[PDB]
Amino acid sequence: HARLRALNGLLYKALTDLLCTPEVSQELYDLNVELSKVSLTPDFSACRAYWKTTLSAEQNAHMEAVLQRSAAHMRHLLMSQQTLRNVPPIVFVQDKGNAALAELDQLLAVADFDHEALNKQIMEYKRR
Amino acid sequence: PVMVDEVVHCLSPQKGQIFLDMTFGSGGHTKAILQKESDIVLYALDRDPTAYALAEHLSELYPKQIRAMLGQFSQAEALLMKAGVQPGTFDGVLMDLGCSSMQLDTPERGFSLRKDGPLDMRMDGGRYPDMPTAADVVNALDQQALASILRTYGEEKHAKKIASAIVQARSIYPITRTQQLASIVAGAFPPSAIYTRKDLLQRSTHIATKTFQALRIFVNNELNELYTGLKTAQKFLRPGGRLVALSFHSLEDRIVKRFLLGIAPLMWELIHKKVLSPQDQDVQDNPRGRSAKLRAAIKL
Amino acid sequence: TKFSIYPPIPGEESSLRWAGKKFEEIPIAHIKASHNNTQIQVVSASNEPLAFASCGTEGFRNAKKGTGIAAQTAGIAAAARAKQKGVIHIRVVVKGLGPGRLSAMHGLIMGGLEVISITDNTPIPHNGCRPRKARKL
Amino acid sequence: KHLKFIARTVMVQEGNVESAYRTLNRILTMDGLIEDIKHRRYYEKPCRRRQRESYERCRRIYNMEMARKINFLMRKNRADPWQGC
RNA sequence: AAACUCAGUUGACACAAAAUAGACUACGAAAGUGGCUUUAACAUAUCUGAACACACAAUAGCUAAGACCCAAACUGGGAUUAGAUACCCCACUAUGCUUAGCCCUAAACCUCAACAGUUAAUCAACAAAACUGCUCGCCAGAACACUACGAGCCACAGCUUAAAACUCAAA
Ligand SMILES: Nc1ncnc2c1ncn2[C@@H]1O[C@H](CSCC[C@H](N)C(=O)O)[C@@H](O)[C@H]1O
Ligand SMILES: [K+]
Ligand SMILES: [Mg+2]
Ligand SMILES: [Mg+2]
Ligand SMILES: [Mg+2]
Ligand SMILES: [Mg+2]
Ligand SMILES: [Mg+2]
Ligand SMILES: [Mg+2]
Ligand SMILES: [Mg+2]
Ligand SMILES: [Mg+2]
Ligand SMILES: [Mg+2]
Ligand SMILES: [Mg+2]
Repeated sequence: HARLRALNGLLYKALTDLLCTPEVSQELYDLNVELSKVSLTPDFSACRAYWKTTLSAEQNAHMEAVLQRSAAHMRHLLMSQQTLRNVPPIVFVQDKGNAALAELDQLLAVADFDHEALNKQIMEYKRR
Repeated sequence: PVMVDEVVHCLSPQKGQIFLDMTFGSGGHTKAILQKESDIVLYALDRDPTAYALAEHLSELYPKQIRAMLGQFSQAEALLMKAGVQPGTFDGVLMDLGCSSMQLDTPERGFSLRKDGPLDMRMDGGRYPDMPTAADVVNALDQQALASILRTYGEEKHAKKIASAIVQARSIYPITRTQQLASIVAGAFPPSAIYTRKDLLQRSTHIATKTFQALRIFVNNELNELYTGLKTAQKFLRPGGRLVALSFHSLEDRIVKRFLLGIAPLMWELIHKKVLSPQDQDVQDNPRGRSAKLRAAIKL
Repeated sequence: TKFSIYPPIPGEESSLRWAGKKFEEIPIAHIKASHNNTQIQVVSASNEPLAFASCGTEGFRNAKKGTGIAAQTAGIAAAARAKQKGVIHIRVVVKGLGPGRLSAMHGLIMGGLEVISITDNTPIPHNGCRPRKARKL
Repeated sequence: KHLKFIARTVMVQEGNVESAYRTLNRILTMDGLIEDIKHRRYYEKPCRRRQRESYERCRRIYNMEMARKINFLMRKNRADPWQGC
């Protein structure tokens, strides 16, 4: 739906601007979190921000924990900036899609080489 | 001819130019075009054999300047290939949609619910006897099929109710008359709801008008055949030729708009950016042509 | 001694030099990072324009202008033009909070020019013209 | 009308331009300039501003009280000295 | 997309608006009042006291004359729509400002009347713990009804006061 797409783009831009600043918290800015996309629920119940995860598992867990802690504060900041009148709760979802592409790149470097349907009923009724 | 002045001005008939009229019908637009330009070459195609005979008779006025042809949009390409113009090179194409004034005024054709007629509602006038009639359509299609057809073609919100009423009525007695079907459609709603629905003109209209429109479209397959006709007109039209399409309902207008806008580089140049509409006084004079929207383009 | 983030005071006996020049002599690089664009202009110490670049000038159009890559490309182009005019060290002053606010700088660094001081001059009306009403969607 | 390159100016240290930019951004955040810049993009109506300020004050007070309570009760979190009783 | 051929650095430049302080909780009868200076100035120590007068009363609005940054109903485009409106983008007006009058409405809400007193044996519930003394105003099922009529008003699609008949066993 067009409105959902526009809202997704606006929220993605706003969140990207938010995370490029120490505004939310110094630790979150130091984490230098990136986003791949932002998707809204069809019923506007929640806003899922898909953040890219690094290779380090412990660093990934730390970043996810900080994002979960600061999601409510970021929602309040978005509502304060009036980027959206009613902002649904923000859920930070890990994105491991790029890891699969990276591993494929690593391994490939060593890989070797309507009307007609009812017309039947109409025909049958005419014949019958 | 609805918006005859606009069509004449936009097409700009000129000497030695080739023009096609994919829907002759009454031929009022064709007659006006031949009136303005006495040296124009015109081919007029229609589905109604009555309209084909009318065009043949009117060919007495213009022996060779107008050439009549009988067939659908799908048959249009084959018939024009038989004529001998595969490139076409037509300097213009005119596509008037909807139901003919002669077809609707005649109760025998069954297009009018106001005057009782057989539930034919078939633009074909005996060329294809095996073609199903509206009575066959209503007596054949199931509840879900009829509801889907009504919802998609007549834009009827209450397609389920009308379909169920029609199914019950056909189960009781066969449905063969236009007034019978109109009474069945009215019975699905309270009697006060016979004229509750008001058109965009804010005048009371029969509640069975949408059902009749949907049934006519499904009988004649107007959407897909209009798509094929537009494609054939694009294929046959001369480069720089002028295509003028007249619509009477939202579905065909949407189809024409999407085809013109390609919804890839555009293959049309809109002569008029916004859709042209008849004068309000002209709308009052011709209530039937109120919903006639004009879309004009040049082949690119 | 030790490093000081505070810029050296004009008209003061500051021993710091850059290519033999004083801080008041180092050319300036203005970066206006608007919400959908990034315009970069290099001027001398005497406000003499030397290089100008922007996402539109680089060929990016519409939303492509409001991207960090476009800002980096504009920075690289402006840095190349300034280097062709003899610019090495620059004081960067940036206004606005556009997406390219940092990215342009990176491009301006990739062109070979050295940034000696990062300055913010974002227009902040203490309270001036009333801003537009909040968008509703 | 003020002198240039004094306000919101950070000198880069040995070329760590990224670090200098992060320091300047932290300074702007601490001084609240970023908040003002982003909140002045659109006009916040006075009633909305008052509601937001009251909510922020209440949230800050509640967070401080909760943190103080947690810190005060953290002393009890030692190992159990009376295990089995 | 439309439209501007303007955009950027620097300089000059308001009758508009009043970052941070303000995480303060002050002033005023309330409405309200958060840039700076100066002048004038914040009633009554004995309480209460207006359909019964005097004087106020945010925003919106009217009348007249100005001011033009920005904002902005309305309108005109741009997209979008089958088409049209709304939302989004652009331009722009009444209007927000000043002067001089009007209008006298707000969820004008701490939704908890003014004054005095008590913390003793708690209190339907929820809200802001429970009461006492005293005074003024107001209420007596819902709906009809921020209505009709009458009257008053600088008000003329207005405000204030404010019913009845029919109907319901609820609200
Ligand atoms: N797919 C199709 N192919 C050929 N003729 C068609 C057609 N669909 C409709 N027609 C015919 O074209 C007309 C459509 S409406 C009538 C318009 C006509 N120009 C007039 O003024 O009379 C009808 O006469 C109908 O019979
Ligand atoms: K101020
Ligand atoms: Mg008194
Ligand atoms: Mg009083
Ligand atoms: Mg007032
Ligand atoms: Mg006023
Ligand atoms: Mg404006
Ligand atoms: Mg108030
Ligand atoms: Mg009182
Ligand atoms: Mg009222
Ligand atoms: Mg009244
Ligand atoms: Mg009266």
